[PDB]
Amino acid sequence: QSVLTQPPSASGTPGQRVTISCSGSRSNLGRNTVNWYQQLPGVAPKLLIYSNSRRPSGVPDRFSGSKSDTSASLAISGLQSEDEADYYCAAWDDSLNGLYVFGTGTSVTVLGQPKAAPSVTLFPPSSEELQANKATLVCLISDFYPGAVTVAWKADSSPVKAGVETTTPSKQSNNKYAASSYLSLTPEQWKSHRSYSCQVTHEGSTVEKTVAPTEC
Amino acid sequence: QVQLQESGPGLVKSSETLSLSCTVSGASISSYYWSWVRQSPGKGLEWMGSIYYTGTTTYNPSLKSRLTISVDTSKNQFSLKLNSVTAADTAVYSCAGLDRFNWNDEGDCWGQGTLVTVFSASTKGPSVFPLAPSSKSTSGGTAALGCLVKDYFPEPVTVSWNSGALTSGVHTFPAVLQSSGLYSLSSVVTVPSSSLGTQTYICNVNHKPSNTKVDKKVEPKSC
Ligand SMILES: [Cl-]
Ligand SMILES: [Cl-]
Ligand SMILES: [Cl-]
Ligand SMILES: [Cl-]
Ligand SMILES: [Cl-]
Ligand SMILES: [Cl-]
Ligand SMILES: [Cl-]
Ligand SMILES: [Cl-]
Repeated sequence: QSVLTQPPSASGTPGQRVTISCSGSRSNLGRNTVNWYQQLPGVAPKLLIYSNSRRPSGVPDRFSGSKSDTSASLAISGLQSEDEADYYCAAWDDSLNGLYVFGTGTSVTVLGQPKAAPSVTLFPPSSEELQANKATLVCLISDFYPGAVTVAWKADSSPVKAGVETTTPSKQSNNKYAASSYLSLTPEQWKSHRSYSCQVTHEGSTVEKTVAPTEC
Repeated sequence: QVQLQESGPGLVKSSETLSLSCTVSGASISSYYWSWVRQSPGKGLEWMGSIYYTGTTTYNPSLKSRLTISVDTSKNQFSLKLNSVTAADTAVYSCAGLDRFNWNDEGDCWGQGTLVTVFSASTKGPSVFPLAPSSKSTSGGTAALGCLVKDYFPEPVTVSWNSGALTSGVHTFPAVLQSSGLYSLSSVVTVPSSSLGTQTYICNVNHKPSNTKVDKKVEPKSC
């Protein structure tokens, strides 16, 4: 690895054009073509541009690449929410037996997205889990924006803090955030209260879902 | 139509190695410069090495001392073995075919990326429990059901539904890191209410590090 230098971040509002730069040297970009990749969490990189400016099938033409001297540039016009990702240039470098070099990466943020309210689904413990002498309440929160929530749990109407585990919100494919909160109880606690509640606060509004043990 | 299919055990602790393979379909084994890369959110993307069908290799200099990339033209596969691994080798590993040695450059072909966690703590398989259908929070005519995947280590687990035949309305949430250091996640799918009790719903949970697979049937609660 040599160095392909890229700004750490870029941003725009929906519809704008955002350009990402890649700065190399004589022995990489100066004598080699450049590729651009889009990187989303947990998956392989996605090839956006190859051979300086050519788009593989299925890549929209609002992605365009250009090349100049020892630098290269990716232009994303019609910026959309789904364009939020890390973008990496890459090129061969004529050193040793030849090295493939990825740039340092640019994170693209789409600004001005409207706020969105959460959907909350609360699951009580399954009967089989109770038979295994455990009980888990499952509070699933989706479709909200920006990526911040507060989750509080109640036994009847009293606050419960022990046995609570909550994730940090992260963006889903729909370009909105999801989080989940888990409440661990003994089966006796679950069976001996009137109900338990999951209470989600976001942007000054609260959604409270409540579940109770089943009686036949 | 060119396919790169990842396989392999990933981490093998008894030898402290990381082994992955990639099988090429729809193209010759001489069609690309077969390469391995890895990625981690804070560390960025890193090229590890490449191999031609002849067997000649080129390595990232910082990995050359403990990385071997090989090719089996008979099986149309190429492979990665990384030795003396540590938690610093946790990453999304991807195989690819690059165009460095082709006159007709049509773009590179990319396999799937696989999270491989390198860890020294003990492996923990999941316990899967059904989340019985509930209509309270869904649109008219639909209900949400799911699977709770408890107390596994390390990431990742994968969840499909009805062996992949059900994809619409599936949302597998990110895992929670418990105070115990173990993970749990939930996968929920929204289905037609009219289908409950005639359509069977099964979540297929796979935790490769523990070699565990659970097919959990999710039924409506009754009696
Ligand atoms: Cl990632
Ligand atoms: Cl440029
Ligand atoms: Cl809101
Ligand atoms: Cl809701
Ligand atoms: Cl609910
Ligand atoms: Cl080498
Ligand atoms: Cl370690
Ligand atoms: Cl069990």
